[PDB]
Amino acid sequence: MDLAPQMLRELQETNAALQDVRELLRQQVKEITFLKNTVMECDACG
Amino acid sequence: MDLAPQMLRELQETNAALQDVRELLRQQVKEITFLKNTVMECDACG
Amino acid sequence: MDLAPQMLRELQETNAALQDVRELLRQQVKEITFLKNTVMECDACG
Amino acid sequence: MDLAPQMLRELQETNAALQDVRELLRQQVKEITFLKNTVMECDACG
Amino acid sequence: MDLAPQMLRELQETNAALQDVRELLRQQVKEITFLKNTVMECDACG
Ligand SMILES: CC1=C(/C=C/C(C)=C/C=C/C(C)=C/CO)C(C)(C)CCC1
Repeated sequence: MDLAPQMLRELQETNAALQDVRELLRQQVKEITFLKNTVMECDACG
Repeated sequence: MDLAPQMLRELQETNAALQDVRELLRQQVKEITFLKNTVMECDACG
Repeated sequence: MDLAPQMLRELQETNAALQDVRELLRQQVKEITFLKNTVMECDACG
Repeated sequence: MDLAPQMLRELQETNAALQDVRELLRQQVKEITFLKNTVMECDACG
Repeated sequence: MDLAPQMLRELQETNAALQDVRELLRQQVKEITFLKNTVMECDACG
């Protein structure tokens, strides 16, 4: 019945949030790759 | 007549959980960004 | 009527999954915050 | 009304994908904790 | 009924984003696995 319009707003907010997890992950991937790079060039390690 | 309310509830339950997942990531990012800086300043490497 | 009970089962499983993912992240953040503190006190970096 | 069969598909796919993300997080923490244990007994930091 | 279709757009969208999150993670894990193997191969630790 009248519950359908909100089901939409919930599926609307489940995408707004996921969109944010989508970019914060792609950021963390870059930061990690970078973290990896600094270690590859670590004289202390050899 | 239908299971619409039980459905509406699960949806909003997916959101509240996504709320926590979104926050844990934001925090985890400040941590990996901090970590990354320490090894760039680490005397032992370069 | 046919798939409605099935659209509820899946939703409930979406949260069960997201429930473990939610508690899985909590542990990852802490391990990562421990690794940071550890690296910080590292007597070779500073 | 018709649209339930197609909506069910998208949900089963949602749980198949999430099904993978769950295990990925279980392995990511697995090695994060090994990375921890590694820097702790690391004779450079002590 | 009236909005049934609009709910299908959102679901399909969460699927797409899930694939993105998914493939981002299999990469982040691929990287963290390297960082682990590398710190283990660090001569500074011994
Ligand atoms: C994609 C998505 C799901 C959420 C997945 C998340 C929130 C994955 C988070 C993974 C984390 C970020 C990994 C951190 O290393 C939900 C269940 C809402 C259903 C449909 C959309």
